[PDB]
Amino acid sequence: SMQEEDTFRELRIFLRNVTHRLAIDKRFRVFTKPVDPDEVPDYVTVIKQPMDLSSVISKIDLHKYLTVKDYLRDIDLICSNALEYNPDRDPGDRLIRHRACALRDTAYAIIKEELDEDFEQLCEEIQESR
Ligand SMILES: Cc1cc2ccnc(N[C@@H]3CCNC[C@H]3OCC3CCCCC3)c2[nH]c1=O
Repeated sequence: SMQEEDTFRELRIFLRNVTHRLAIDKRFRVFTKPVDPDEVPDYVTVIKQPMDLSSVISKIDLHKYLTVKDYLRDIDLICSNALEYNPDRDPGDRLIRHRACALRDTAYAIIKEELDEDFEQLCEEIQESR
């Protein structure tokens, strides 16, 4: 119905706003775009489902997220990919792991403060009837 389409449009507006606020944070610049295969050749072989904030924005616009839970699975993916690909004790690896965890904690914190729980429940109940 039109009311269900209104609900998903509001969701999309909310998710774009959250993603924009992550994307403009200097700490998270490394997660804003896909990894360049020329700079990092083995990334594509090691990381089976790459994810980045530009991809997330594309998925919002393609209507791929019908709940905030689905959205947070891709934010979690951005984080777990970074922890998987950069596991070493070296400062570079430790810096990106720290930023990846900050990205994840920041996304969850914005959602905790600004997502109405009854709005998320509505989205879930529409998706389960789809
Ligand atoms: C998403 C992503 C990008 C990336 C770019 C370059 N290098 C990476 N990994 C390196 C592996 C070897 N140890 C050093 C690592 O680079 C740490 C840098 C990454 C850019 C931000 C400052 C620290 C990359 N790994 C990735 O997961």
